[PDB]
Amino acid sequence: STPITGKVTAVIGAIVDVHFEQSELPAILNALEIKTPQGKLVLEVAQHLGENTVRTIAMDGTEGLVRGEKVLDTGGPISVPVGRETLGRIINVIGEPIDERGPIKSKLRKPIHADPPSFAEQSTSAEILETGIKVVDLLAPYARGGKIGLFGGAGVGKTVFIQELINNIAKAHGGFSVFTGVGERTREGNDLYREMKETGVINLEGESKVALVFGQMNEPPGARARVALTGLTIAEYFRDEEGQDVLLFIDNIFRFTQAGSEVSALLGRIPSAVGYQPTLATDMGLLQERITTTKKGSVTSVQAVYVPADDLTDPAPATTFAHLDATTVLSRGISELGIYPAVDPLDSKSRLLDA
Amino acid sequence: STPITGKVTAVIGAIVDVHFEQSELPAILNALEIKTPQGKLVLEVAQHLGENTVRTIAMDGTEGLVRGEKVLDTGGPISVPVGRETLGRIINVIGEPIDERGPIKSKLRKPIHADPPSF
Amino acid sequence: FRDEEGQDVLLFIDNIFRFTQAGSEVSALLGRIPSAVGYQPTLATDMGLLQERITTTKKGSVTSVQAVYVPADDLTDPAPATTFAHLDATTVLSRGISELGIYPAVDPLDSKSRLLDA
Amino acid sequence: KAQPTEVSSILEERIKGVSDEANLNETGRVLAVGDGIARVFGLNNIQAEELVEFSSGVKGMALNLEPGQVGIVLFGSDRLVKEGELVKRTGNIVDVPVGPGLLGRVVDALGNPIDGKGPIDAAGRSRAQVKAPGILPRRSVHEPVQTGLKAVDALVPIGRGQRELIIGDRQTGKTAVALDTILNQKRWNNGSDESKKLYCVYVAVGQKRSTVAQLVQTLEQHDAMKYSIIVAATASEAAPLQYLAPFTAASIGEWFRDNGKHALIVYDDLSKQAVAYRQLSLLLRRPPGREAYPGDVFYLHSRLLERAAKLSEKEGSGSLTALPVIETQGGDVSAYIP
Amino acid sequence: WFRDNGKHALIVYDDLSKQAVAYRQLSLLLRRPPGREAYPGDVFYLHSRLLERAAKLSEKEGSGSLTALPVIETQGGDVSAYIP
Amino acid sequence: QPTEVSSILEERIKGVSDEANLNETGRVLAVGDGIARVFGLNNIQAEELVEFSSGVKGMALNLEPGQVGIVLFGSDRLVKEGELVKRTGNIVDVPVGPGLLGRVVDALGNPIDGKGPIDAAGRSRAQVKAPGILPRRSVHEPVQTGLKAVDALVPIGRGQRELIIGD
Amino acid sequence: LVKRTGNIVDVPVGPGLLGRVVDALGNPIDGKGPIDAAGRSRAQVKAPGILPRRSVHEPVQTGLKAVDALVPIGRGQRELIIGD
Amino acid sequence: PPPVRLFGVEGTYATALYQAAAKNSSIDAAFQSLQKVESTVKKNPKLGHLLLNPALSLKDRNSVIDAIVETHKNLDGYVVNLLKVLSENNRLGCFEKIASDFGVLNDAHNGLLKGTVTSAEPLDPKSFKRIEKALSASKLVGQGKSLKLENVVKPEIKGGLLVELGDKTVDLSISTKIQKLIKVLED
Ligand SMILES: Nc1ncnc2c1ncn2[C@@H]1O[C@H](COP(=O)(O)OP(=O)(O)O)[C@@H](O)[C@H]1O
Ligand SMILES: Nc1ncnc2c1ncn2[C@@H]1O[C@H](COP(=O)(O)OP(=O)(O)O)[C@@H](O)[C@H]1O
Ligand SMILES: [Mg+2]
Ligand SMILES: [Mg+2]
Repeated sequence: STPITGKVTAVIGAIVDVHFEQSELPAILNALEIKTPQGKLVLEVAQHLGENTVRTIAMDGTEGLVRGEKVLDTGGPISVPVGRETLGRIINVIGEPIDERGPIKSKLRKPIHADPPSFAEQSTSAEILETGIKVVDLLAPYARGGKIGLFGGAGVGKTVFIQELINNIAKAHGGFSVFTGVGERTREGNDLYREMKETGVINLEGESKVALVFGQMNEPPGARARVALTGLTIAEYFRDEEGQDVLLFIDNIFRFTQAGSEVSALLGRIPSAVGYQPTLATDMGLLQERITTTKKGSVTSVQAVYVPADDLTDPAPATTFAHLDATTVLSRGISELGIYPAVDPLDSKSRLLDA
Repeated sequence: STPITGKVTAVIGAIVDVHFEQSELPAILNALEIKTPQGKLVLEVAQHLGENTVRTIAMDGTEGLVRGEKVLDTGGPISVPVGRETLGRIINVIGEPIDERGPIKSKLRKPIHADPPSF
Repeated sequence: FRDEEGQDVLLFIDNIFRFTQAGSEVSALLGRIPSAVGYQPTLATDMGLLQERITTTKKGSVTSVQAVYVPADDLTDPAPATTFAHLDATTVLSRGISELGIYPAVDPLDSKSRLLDA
Repeated sequence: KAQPTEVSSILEERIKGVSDEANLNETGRVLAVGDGIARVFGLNNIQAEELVEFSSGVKGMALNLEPGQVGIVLFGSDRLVKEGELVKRTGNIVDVPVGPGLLGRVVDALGNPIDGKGPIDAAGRSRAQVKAPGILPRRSVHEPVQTGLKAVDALVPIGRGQRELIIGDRQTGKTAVALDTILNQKRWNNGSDESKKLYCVYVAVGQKRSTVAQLVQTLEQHDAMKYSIIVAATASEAAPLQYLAPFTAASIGEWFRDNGKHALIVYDDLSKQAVAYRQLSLLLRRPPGREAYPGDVFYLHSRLLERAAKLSEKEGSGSLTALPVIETQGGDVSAYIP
Repeated sequence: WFRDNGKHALIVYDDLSKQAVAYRQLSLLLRRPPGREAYPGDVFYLHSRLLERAAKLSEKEGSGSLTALPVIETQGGDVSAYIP
Repeated sequence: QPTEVSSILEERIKGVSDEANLNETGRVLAVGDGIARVFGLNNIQAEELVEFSSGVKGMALNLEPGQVGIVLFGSDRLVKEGELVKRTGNIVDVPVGPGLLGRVVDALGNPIDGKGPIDAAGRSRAQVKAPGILPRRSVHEPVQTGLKAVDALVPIGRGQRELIIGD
Repeated sequence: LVKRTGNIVDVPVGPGLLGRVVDALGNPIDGKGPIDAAGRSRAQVKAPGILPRRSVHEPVQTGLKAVDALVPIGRGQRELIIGD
Repeated sequence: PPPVRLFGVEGTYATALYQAAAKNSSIDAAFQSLQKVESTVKKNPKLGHLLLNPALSLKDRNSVIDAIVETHKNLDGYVVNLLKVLSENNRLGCFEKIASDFGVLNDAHNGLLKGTVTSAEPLDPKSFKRIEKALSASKLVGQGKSLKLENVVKPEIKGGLLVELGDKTVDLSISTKIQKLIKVLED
């Protein structure tokens, strides 16, 4: 079959408009790969503008965008590598490894966006997860397959808590884990990868147990908005085909919803639902609903919620407060006293904390 | 009198756009009856968009409305039956008695948008 | 007066906020997309050239004395807030002291100047 | 003269049959798909808020009927619908199945089962949006129904047919009192007398599958799931699904109400219903009103909450009871929608 | 340039709110879709692209370091606004 | 209405139906408030430096099909509607090197201090991507700011992005 | 058909308006008869300049026996009356 | 300068075409081509629906253009260029309007000013001729131009006429006059 291709007509910042031919118009949430001199750039459709034109968001730096360049469709969403080979390698939202260690020869390749599990597949989790931390093992035990929330502000130690969780779980459990770095700092990213290398969870010359889905904030807002669902796709691929319990780690759900509202700001997306994003409910439920304890396996989603100066009035922290079942708030005041884990014994509740 | 008629062009929820002909455009606050299977629906005009089209507001639900549906112009504001026959009877905004007591046998129908008195 | 005459100019600009108000005035009908709280998008730039045209040069000096009408006594309003950063000496006439009896009303805290040096 | 005939003959092709064999009255071509919205030119015989098929699997409704394009709200994900797709009108206004088959089953805004236990055998199909009962065929709300919770039973008793509002903040236990009433109906729903029976229906507009699943699970643990009808338009589902689901449940309750039986509708989290309809209107070129909500959200809520009513003994004395909640923030019910 | 040459550099981003305001003016004049507090869309992306450049390079890259010191001006101490 | 009106607006206001080779050149349809709209420049890049006939530089941020949106590097007085515009063929850059030390420069690298010209070891792109994830090192060398409080309780290290947020 | 009157928007002005109630256009609405005006003045008239203006020195007797007296109004002041 | 001012995208193409024809001094050829195209559109009602279709693709719009162009073998050296410009701008749903403003431009310059002598009853042809000569000899927009007044039987007029000619109508209708005494009677 002839590759499906078109011409770029407009590029407004991170938003690129491409014109396609007759019967050549693709669907939304697809991949529009444009051969760029600075590597490879692919665009994802957000809405149809009519006149055989599609409004897209750049998944990679918009440097060098010229109207009329040949952009070829991939036949769907940009498939990311999924499989055991992805473990120990940082994978971005575009599937092109940023570790210069060779392409990930994954078993399969799944699109970022997929139908969430049906209502029957939904179930509750009532199994204890061994995290290796006394306070959170006793007072607020984790749920195997549930949605955990790691609240905390700035300088409280959320990301280090997440990486310690991955290390302890990998040491105490052979199930694979995935860490999506939505809104992840590059210096923090280098720290995370160095810690993963030094802790033995990531073995370059052997078998690893955690795959990074780092977001790399300096990429356009679409990458930050979709790294979360990329890591979620990795998690569900690990859960379904392998049939093992996996550990989904959201770097910052607040950054995910901020990036969603951001990409809404680039496009029309007239904010109506909460005020800053009208779609927020739709994609937020699409993401959260996809982490489900299906009959194949269980995915435990440990998301970190960043509250700026306790901005509970904003609907964004409350939306995350609605999803989770057990909280692990990391109030800074406790860390200022000397207990650097900073988890509040009285504010970190657990749903499954019962006799 | 000429048979003034229009064609539905847009249904903005409750708002309904109807396209008339030259000199057949009714004024605003003018009832525009449309024959519907669930009874009788009329629309009063509030804005004249232009190009022989007038924006109207429905007095009831616009269920089943189709573009090109014939719209009949009453000639003035929404005439409602008046007189002693309306006492003790439930009459809606349009004027059709909704008390399930039969039609109102009123000899007059004064328009709702009557001219207010002077200072 | 500063350049050609070489004299110390005592410029007394009265209600300089009206310049930004008129900029927003014309901006609404100029087709410009309104900025935050409805101000003109180009407020910062145009007031920047206007205020930077006032400076102490080698030829002379212009001692501009500007009074800024803060809308609703809200110092976070973009025009007075940016005028704060685009000005050396600040004298805030808070209403809370004006009605307190000290009608000079110079709030003794936000009224700051760069001359406060030992 | 021969050349005009030849060009008229050849004009039939090279035009993708947009005018020939289609007439653009029951079919059409989508100009562009947006955020749950597909603008399509044609459908000259389209009806107001009437269902339409996109020839892809997803449904749609022509809530807006602009002359240049028929604004259709997508009934599902907007991914599978593309610009230029051939659409076909269903010929009927948006309707959902109604009957006793939905008892002990799950449904959605379109009335289809989500858990997939089996096909729905509802005895009849009623329109999603029907006119409220008239002023005459109604009676004063007099049959009492016990709530279970003392704080509402002994202080603000909800009657059979009254549209009482249990309004609260983000975290106030509105769903808790709703489930309290649902489980308190078990005492009479396991009996024989239909007058004391109350087939309750609960809406899950915009609520994620996790919370709805936990609610269905804890409802099943009390063995009260049999006499309760559960409709769900989840957060993952599009905003039009969220907008329709309360109307679906309104039709479900009206089926029991017009059949002489007593039904309870609990319109859980109608605030996000209001925001979903606001999103649909703002995305449909509708003029914004107060708090950016369209002026017809009050129209929608009036139409929805007037369905639940106590009919006279002429209509079998069936009553539909409404218990919506409004998830206000900060206790400020002074806003426009509350 | 100093960072890639093995030298240590310190960059201070004074009045980043002014840059945000200038970008807002540019986007609003260009009829780009406005966002929160009328700010432009790709403003967080702008700030990230500007700030993530400054970092500490590895030994194989010369062991250079670029220290970023961004400065912003809050409106009445409100750190809950978009740019803050 | 047998013939409805559905058109909204089009950036083309002068029907020429001829003339070509406007890939590298263009004409300013509208200019004002420090921005300009130019039809043409088909082979121009995103925010690529573009030279006007009056000498004022520009940046191509908006690239809509009708025209390319150009923001002006100065006042709009010198640029008028219909003026010829030409591509510079390169993105905006800035002189960099050790000679920048001891000089005050403009945002474009022009020395505004007035103490002579500027000597730079080379020229680097203004919009340079951040360093990759792998070529990074943990921040361990401190930056001695001098003030006791910042040095002690909120220390700054080399390569660390520390925000000084204040009223 | 929309005929233009050929003149700027005007309103009757003069001593005959005393004792008469008129609309915005100046037409008699009280029904007491026609309005006798010395001339017609534009509804939109430029305000007097600095020199034509004079310092407010002539008092206006408010007759309120309140702060309206201790702090007066005077002839020519636009003294506001705010409140609910 | 074009003879009259046109506004909106439905009319900008018309004045652009008139300006182009002024350069070649072939206004008559473009006019005749436009009449032939709209006659062909009227000949096939389906073709008119084809033009008004906004969803019709670029290749399909081009094919419609080659259909309307192959007949008569060429409409004009420039109007085909305007048609293809409309195709690449997706403006085939307004060609009737563009022809309308081009015709208005044609009578604007060719001395064919149009008038609307509207009356309650159809105008008597003996009285019709009296109206033509007086206005033709008058100086109302008179610089050596012909006149094309046509009777407009409307119900809004109670009786009389409203002689309309170039932004000039006379309030000689007896309906407006009898009303004008009413408000002063209600003083
Ligand atoms: N339990 C801990 N043990 C040692 N150091 C910690 C611990 N928690 C936090 N830190 C330090 O505090 C810093 C917090 O960084 P990070 O967690 O990425 O940001 P935030 O605290 O805002 O989530 C880290 O650089 C880390 O060195
Ligand atoms: N009457 C009650 N008794 C005990 N717990 C309650 C009660 N009402 C609410 N809760 C608590 O509230 C939580 C659920 O709140 P929810 O009903 O979802 O609030 P909302 O109805 O505002 O969404 C439960 O965990 C439960 O412990
Ligand atoms: Mg962190
Ligand atoms: Mg609830």
